[PDB]
Amino acid sequence: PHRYRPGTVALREIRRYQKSTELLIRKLPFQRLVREIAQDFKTDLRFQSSAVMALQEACEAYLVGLFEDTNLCAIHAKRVTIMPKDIQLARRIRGE
Amino acid sequence: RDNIQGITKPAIRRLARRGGVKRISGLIYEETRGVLKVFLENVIRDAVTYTEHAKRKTVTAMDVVYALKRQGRTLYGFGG
Amino acid sequence: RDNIQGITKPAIRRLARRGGVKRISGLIYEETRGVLKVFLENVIRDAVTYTEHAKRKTVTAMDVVYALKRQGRTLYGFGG
Amino acid sequence: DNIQGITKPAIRRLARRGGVKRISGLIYEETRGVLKVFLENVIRDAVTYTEHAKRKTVTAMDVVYALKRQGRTLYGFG
Amino acid sequence: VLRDNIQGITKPAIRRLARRGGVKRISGLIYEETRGVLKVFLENVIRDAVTYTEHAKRKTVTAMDVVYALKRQGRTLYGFG
Amino acid sequence: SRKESYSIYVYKVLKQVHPDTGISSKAMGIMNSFVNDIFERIAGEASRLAHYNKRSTITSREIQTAVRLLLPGELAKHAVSEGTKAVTKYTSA
Amino acid sequence: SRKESYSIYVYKVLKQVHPDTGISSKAMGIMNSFVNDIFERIAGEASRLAHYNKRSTITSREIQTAVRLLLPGELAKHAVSEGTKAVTKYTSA
Amino acid sequence: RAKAKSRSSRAGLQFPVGRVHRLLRKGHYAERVGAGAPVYLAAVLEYLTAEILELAGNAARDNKKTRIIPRHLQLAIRNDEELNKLLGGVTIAQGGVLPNIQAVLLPK
Amino acid sequence: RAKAKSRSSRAGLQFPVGRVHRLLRKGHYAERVGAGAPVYLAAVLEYLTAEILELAGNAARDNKKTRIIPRHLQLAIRNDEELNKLLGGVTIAQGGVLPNIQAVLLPK
Repeated sequence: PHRYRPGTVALREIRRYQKSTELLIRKLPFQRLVREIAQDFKTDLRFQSSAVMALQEACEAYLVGLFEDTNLCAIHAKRVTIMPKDIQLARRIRGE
Repeated sequence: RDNIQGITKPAIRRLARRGGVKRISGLIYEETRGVLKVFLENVIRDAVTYTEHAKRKTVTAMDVVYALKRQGRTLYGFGG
Repeated sequence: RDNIQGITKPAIRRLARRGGVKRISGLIYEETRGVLKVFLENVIRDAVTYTEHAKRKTVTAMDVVYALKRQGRTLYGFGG
Repeated sequence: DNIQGITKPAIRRLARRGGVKRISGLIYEETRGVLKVFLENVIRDAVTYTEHAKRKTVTAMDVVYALKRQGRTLYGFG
Repeated sequence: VLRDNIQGITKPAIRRLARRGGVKRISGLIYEETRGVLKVFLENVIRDAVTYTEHAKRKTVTAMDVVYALKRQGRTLYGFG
Repeated sequence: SRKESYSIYVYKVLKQVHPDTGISSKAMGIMNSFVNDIFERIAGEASRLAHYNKRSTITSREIQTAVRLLLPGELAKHAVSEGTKAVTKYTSA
Repeated sequence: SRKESYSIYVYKVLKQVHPDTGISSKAMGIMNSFVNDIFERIAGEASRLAHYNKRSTITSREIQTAVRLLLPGELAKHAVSEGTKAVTKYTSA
Repeated sequence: RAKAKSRSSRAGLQFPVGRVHRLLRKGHYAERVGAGAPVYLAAVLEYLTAEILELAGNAARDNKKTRIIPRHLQLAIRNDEELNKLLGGVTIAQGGVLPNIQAVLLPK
Repeated sequence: RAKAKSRSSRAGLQFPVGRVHRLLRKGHYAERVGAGAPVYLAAVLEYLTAEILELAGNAARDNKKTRIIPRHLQLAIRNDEELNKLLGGVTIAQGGVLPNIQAVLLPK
């Protein structure tokens, strides 16, 4: 059967997800995680349907931006694979 | 609890693909989970503080908008 | 619709024969159809504009005469 | 015989503005004839307008109208 | 008018600043990049300082105008009141 | 004696689109003749439409039809929109 | 209760810039938030500028200076002209 | 009593002069507000609003659509070198990212 | 006798509505002229003038100039597909031609 060489599909996916607009995190797992973390500060809290969506949009934007910055640091070392030290360097330089 | 495991590997791959990353090392997942957890913790502490000041019991979208606004990032589309 | 196919190949051949063309390549037909469509569209748009100004619903020969007259070609024998 | 006053270099420069890369040696006499024919039709009209007004001085407006009648409206000379 | 004074930021001073930062070895091209960066940095601060000065209708630039200009970018400087 | 040209109004508009730029007398002459050209075309077409319908007056309907005929498809939509806005504001003033 | 918004004004502007185009509800909510954002930034800077000069009243000079300080060069260059023209016409009325 | 006429009509603006004046008094930004401040601020907001809508509409027309959606606002803001400076710190829901790939990653 | 105010102000236009009205009556286009014809025509002429000046002013900055000259108008007209269709037959003095060379003429 026909088989694509390594990386052809990665580029196709890159184009697909750069052209799309939908959310990428599963709604239920995120909602359960939010309800779990909030329990340490105050018990029996309640959340409106739009608050979880606002938190999801902010978190997704933050991670996308951090990955964009990490990609520059990876190319600078003449590597292609991103590694934890690259994230650590980007975060240190950003002053987080 | 195990709820942190709900952010499966494919979701992280999709996020990395949107950022243009072509090849990803297998250790990036635990670091990404650690980075996300502290951000969520930071935002929720402020949101819950605003909720508690108002004597409410339900957390509304305005409290999240103000938390993000204090951290220095503005969100358009949910209110305010 | 398929009505553009109603200008069959023989009609194009007879028209080309009137102009003195002795030999015609097989690709000229689609170009001729495309060329005709834009002219008809241009004349009809003006005709319909004149008809609409008069509040009429039927398009008369005078509106076509005036459209051609504006494009710079005058037709003798139908009125005016 | 002042037609010789349109010198060859001027013709080459005009062909250059138009993007002509190479010019054959016979283009000059044809261009001279074409220019003379173009000028005659405009001058006859200009003179006609001048005479109708009973003026003796040819004016820019007369040339402006003469060009407009042939469809070559010229902007810039009032 | 001074036609040119930015040449007056000398190579030794730049080396000393890199030394305070812990830089051990410096490439020969760093000097012109550093001059360009410093000039770009100074233009942005001066434009605001002058803007406050003009708003106050004063003719003398004052330390406070620079303090407020720096504060707007988030670089509050302590020591000059 | 007293001449007549639109250079003043072209200047007022110029100071609204670009308040920091000026215009030379050579460009002003071309802009002055361009307006007289379009004015003559529109009045001409409006008069022909009015005569064919056997009407004694020229109204906004004639101007609109002429504008739709002379100006290309995209300019007509915008021009007609602001023309109707102007007429509406005047009639409601 | 009744909630105020600029939605009708945003729609009037859109109809003036593109009469044939429409706008979805999400875009209306975004524009309605963006307007309040810029409003708070300009009013904030005008407030700081008032105290440093011991003045008790906010005037057009404070707005002009705040606009020149916040917006980049070309945007400020045009906006200042818009405001000057608006105030001049209002006072002339 | 003369027939009332809105201040917006006098200035020729569309935005509400009264609402901006009310907001300026209620925000406690200062104890006194001059009459010219709201007209100027309304004019600036109207200019900026139309400046953004125009770019959005041109993008929408290129996309062959008739209704403006958040995607068109994102593409409009991120392609202008001056708007991107004023709105660098704002995130738009459902805006996505601009297509971009590093040349080193493309195949030989 | 109330204080007079110009019609151009009421419509919100810069061109002279009175002068256009006079020119229509003196042109013998028809024996009667309605009230709305001049306001509409003036608005159209103002629109077309503003579009031409805007494009010429943008072309001027690309040459670091501060004053408009005929060359910039020619470059603005021959570069727009709509204006070029309306002005296909008009000749502008001192305008020159647009730079263009057929690919067949360039070096091998």
